[PDB]
Amino acid sequence: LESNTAGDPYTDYEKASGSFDKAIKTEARDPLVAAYPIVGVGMEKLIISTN
Amino acid sequence: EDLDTDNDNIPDSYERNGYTIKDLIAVKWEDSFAEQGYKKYVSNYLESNTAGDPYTDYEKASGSFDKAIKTEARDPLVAAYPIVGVGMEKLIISTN
Amino acid sequence: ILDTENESYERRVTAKNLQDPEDKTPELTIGEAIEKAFGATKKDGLLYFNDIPIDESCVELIFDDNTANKIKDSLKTLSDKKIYNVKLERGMNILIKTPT
Amino acid sequence: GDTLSTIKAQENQIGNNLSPGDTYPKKGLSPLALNTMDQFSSRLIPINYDQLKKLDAGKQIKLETTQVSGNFGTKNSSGQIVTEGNSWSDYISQIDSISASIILDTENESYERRVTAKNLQDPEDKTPELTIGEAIEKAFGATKKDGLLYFNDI
Ligand SMILES: [Ca+2]
Ligand SMILES: [Ca+2]
Repeated sequence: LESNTAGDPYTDYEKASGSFDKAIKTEARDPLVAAYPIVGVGMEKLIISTN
Repeated sequence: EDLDTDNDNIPDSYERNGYTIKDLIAVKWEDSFAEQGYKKYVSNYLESNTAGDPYTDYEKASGSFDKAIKTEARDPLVAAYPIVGVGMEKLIISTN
Repeated sequence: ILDTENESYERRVTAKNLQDPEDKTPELTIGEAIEKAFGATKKDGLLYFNDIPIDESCVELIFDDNTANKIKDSLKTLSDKKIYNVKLERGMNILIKTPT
Repeated sequence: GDTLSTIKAQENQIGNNLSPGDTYPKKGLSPLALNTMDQFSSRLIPINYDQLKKLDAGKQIKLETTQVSGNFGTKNSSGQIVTEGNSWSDYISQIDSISASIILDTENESYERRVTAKNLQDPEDKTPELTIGEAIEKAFGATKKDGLLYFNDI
């Protein structure tokens, strides 16, 4: 009843057939799983300039 | 009649004899809607906008414009025209 | 313009000029123009907004100098001699203030 | 009793997403800072000596939200959700004009719904007439047991 089962921009047929972006992990092939990056930022260290 | 010299949805016989809008269509006036709530609009049949405001005669009469406009601006003769003004309250002077 | 207590109203009403006939805007008397542009109610010949009457004998009604001259020119050439029956003309800055 | 300054979040304080019932700095993180004043995020809010003395004396300074602007999401010909030039400011005035507000203030939560109401002054509006109780039930998803309204257990 919905074009996108998961909610991600690619539709059911596009996700199933693999006619979408080729850098996406196979775990997102089936419609139930969603293509969703969780990009995060890891701090390494600060430098303080004393003016 | 059927003449429409201004290309709106109100023909140029009701536009000068008196018309009222019901069920999104214009009908003639016979005063029987007097004790029901309907008003009597009369406009100009040679211009699309009788008053000059952006909304046309049919849009103003039916009520298809922005739903926040006061009913006083309903009929074509009255014009939708904000009079926005600025009222000053106080000052603060920073002495440098 | 109406200037009731702690409120104001600044309506505009269309007027027709008879000096060059191509406009077909209906001619509006000032009283019915007020009752049209303010949504007033009529009981038997009097105008009520909500509970404060608006009438020539119940309000303070002020013109500009040019508007007053136009009104005076269009009263001695009539019979009723009541302002609320005067033909509207372009450039008329009426101001109605209801009593306290 | 005199406003200090009005500021609109320019680029470093814009909340990309706000789902109902959730804060923008989602719970667990820290609040966000609001220092810059100009458009291109390069200025600081200045105050003078009298206001600094009033601040240090013990007076409390308050922040009050004046307005909010943000888009909503529609669908184009494709299945792509589009949020561009869809400002809620286009509908705020009309929605507040033609509807009545209902507020619920349960513990550590709030609800701010709007319900459409019909005026009987002109025979053109055809919105169905709503009583207060059934409007509350409709706009809160409440449940009826035998004549009483329950939201979850209250
Ligand atoms: Ca016409
Ligand atoms: Ca017309």
